[PDB]
Amino acid sequence: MKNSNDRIILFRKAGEKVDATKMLFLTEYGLSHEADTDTEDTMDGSYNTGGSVESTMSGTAKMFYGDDFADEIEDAVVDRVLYEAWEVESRIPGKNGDSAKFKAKYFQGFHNKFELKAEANGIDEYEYEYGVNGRFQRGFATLPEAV
Amino acid sequence: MKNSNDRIILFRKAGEKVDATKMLFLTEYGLSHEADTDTEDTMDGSYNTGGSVESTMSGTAKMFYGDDFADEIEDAVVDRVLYEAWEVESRIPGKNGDSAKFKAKYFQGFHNKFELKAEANGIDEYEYEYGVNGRFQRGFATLPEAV
Amino acid sequence: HNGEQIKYEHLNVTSSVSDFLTYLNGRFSNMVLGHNGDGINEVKDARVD
Amino acid sequence: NFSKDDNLIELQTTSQYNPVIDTNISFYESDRGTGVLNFAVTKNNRPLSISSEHVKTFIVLKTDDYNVDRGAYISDELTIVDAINGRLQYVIPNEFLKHSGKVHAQAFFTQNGSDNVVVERQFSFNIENDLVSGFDGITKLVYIKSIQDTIEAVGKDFNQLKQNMADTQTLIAKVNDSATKGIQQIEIK
Amino acid sequence: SQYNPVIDTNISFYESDRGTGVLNFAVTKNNRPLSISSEHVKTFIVLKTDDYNVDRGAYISDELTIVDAINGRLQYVIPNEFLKHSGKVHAQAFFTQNGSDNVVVERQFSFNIENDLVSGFDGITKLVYIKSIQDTIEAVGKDFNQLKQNMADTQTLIAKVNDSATKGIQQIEIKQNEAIQ
Amino acid sequence: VDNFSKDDNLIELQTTSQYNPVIDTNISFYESDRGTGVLNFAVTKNNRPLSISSEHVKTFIVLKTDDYNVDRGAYISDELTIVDAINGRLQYVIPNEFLKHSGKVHAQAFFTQNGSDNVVVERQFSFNIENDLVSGFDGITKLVYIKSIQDTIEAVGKDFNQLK
Repeated sequence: MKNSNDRIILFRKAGEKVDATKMLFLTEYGLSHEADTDTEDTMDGSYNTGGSVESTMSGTAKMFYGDDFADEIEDAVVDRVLYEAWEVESRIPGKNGDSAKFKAKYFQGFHNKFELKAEANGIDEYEYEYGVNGRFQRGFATLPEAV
Repeated sequence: MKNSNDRIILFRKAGEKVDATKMLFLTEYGLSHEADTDTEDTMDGSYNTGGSVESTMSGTAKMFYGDDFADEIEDAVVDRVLYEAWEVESRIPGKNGDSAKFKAKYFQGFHNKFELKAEANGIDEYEYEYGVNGRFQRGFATLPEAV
Repeated sequence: HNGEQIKYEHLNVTSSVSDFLTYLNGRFSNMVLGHNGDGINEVKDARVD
Repeated sequence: NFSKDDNLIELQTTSQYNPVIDTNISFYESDRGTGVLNFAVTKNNRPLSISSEHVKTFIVLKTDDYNVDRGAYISDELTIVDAINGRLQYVIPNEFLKHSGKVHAQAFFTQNGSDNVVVERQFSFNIENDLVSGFDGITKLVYIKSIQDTIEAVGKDFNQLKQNMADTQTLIAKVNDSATKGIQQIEIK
Repeated sequence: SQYNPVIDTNISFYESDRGTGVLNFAVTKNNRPLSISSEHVKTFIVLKTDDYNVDRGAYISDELTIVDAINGRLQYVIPNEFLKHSGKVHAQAFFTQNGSDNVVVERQFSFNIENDLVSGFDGITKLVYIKSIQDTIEAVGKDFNQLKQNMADTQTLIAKVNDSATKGIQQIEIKQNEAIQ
Repeated sequence: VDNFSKDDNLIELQTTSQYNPVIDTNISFYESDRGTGVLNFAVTKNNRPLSISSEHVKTFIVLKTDDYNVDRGAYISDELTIVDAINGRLQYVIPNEFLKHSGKVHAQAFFTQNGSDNVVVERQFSFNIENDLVSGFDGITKLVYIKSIQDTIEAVGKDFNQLK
């Protein structure tokens, strides 16, 4: 029942506490959690190994003139700086004193890939893959500039 | 002759005995049993090894506001908690005293993967892969709230 | 432990647990499937020694 | 034994919208005294105990084609067996079979002294037609076997009281005969 | 704490029947007098005098008399032999429409009937609706179970009178079994 | 209250100012019980039970059928018959009347400050009550059988008084 465009997605570098921003012109956004469980056999039975889970998210968006954020991303993938991101679902506020902040998932990791693409007579599109680097926390977060 | 939407699919954590729920807005659901049999050759003949069978099921569904279950799933894949699920075919009741409960398959295992996806001007869809962890039992099970 | 062993002490009363549980079960069984009626006559007849 | 005592239906005595259920019980027309419904009552999840002493249980039964010019309906008692386990059985009557088709049922209990009653499921039921037929019991039958048996048993109890009051005059003769036979048995051995 | 049972059916008792015990009831369905017949509906009335122990019981039960159906009135002429009991006669009327609805309206009331005719047509009158098959047994179940318990009391008295000699039989058999020893 | 009613319902009436829209409770009574319909309300402030006694707040519950009208319907405000003043357990015995008025019935709670005009009200709910083959099925045979039992009692009473 949720229209995708309700999902809002923010990033920022850990070092820059003050800095804040949002990703714009998403077309397709996809999160993923991949459980590595390969049971090794046993004579009396079988055991299901509990392996790490490399969660990651891939999003594609467009690239316009009044923004350079995507350039910061294609910078980070190379410089391999840390970032942290916020997958906040709007229209879902707090419960007691957190109404201004809507439900969100917070996770800190690196951008594992940047790939943009051009097409004659068309707007260029940049895709990014971000590795979450561990457990993703939950709670509520506040948007900037009321949008 | 069975319309797919007749297949009802429930999950719950082993620890939470009281808890019960159902998966909603399935679009495509698929079960699978994969037999690993690779014969190793022999001079006098050949023998067909009997290997383990890693059965798993993958379903895609939608994600709306009055539900968080899918969030519990994307939690379990990470936290790697156990779950147990019920593939119940409705319109197929018991035989003697089990009419209220319809035929079903019960199996306990982990959720091996969660991957959701967004698309501008469209509802976000989440897919999940669940490993069954062993033999799947048969019998009948009762639905909640008559639906 | 066997159930006959363990003691259940009420007021001024001593008894096991197996005996007490059998007595509870017998009470339930009698109250359920025990025929009843003419209780006043039953009492007035029980008055005799 | 030969009888259709294999079926069994559970009646959940709980207030959680227990809906009507197709018990999948299809007796036949030419079946007399051998159509039995095994009810098993449950309070919340385990069996509810019962007894003909404290409570009295009945069941209502109604065909689906019930009309004023043609139909079928009854309400009659049960036959508790293994009460502690919350089990009982109902012997299907003979006049009701003649009416075929779908059927709805119900089982309601009444607690003595207070007359506060309880209703369980309003479940469904089937009855089929056979080739042994031709006689049509189109006449709708509606008899409250409960109160009917009540009045019949009251009459029988009055008659038995009359017979006992008559026998009251024979008790002295019984005493005398017993004493004479005892004296005879003594004098013999 | 008001009520409004959705049958909109009532059976009222005319206070203007103070003379000769001509019980003139009226019917009202949906605030409307119901046109009745001999076949389309059914009626019944029961009357019991004040709490006579057992001896003088004006326990009568009879149908109604359709005085004016199209207008919705039902007359019942009180038997002369009945009104001799000047004790307060409790009354239970029952009307039934048989209009595909299981409505059986019961009216419980009383008055202070005098040996000459109905007097003091007072008493807090109440009405109930028999909309379930368990209170058909409980409608008259009060006096029914009363007489049943009276019969049971006589039965247990007879049983005690019989046990008075069954005990003698026991004493006889036991004394003889002891003597033969 | 006895061990014969339904009493298989636990309603979480939480005194939360945040939001409590409505409860489409899954519960039925079948219109023919008419002697034992029990509602076991709980009470909570945020996530813990309340401690309400008799000297403390008095209780009230309002019941109101779906289609209420001065000419047709039902509406009453009565007490709750507190069970446990510690965990907030309120067993309310439904009257013999409403179970005759088939259909749906909305409800609500109400708490009055013992010694002051202050009050509190809880979340609504709706405990449907269905029809039953017991409360229908005929409109003559009941009168015929009550008449028959009346005739039988009136008759056997003569012989009974005679032999007594």
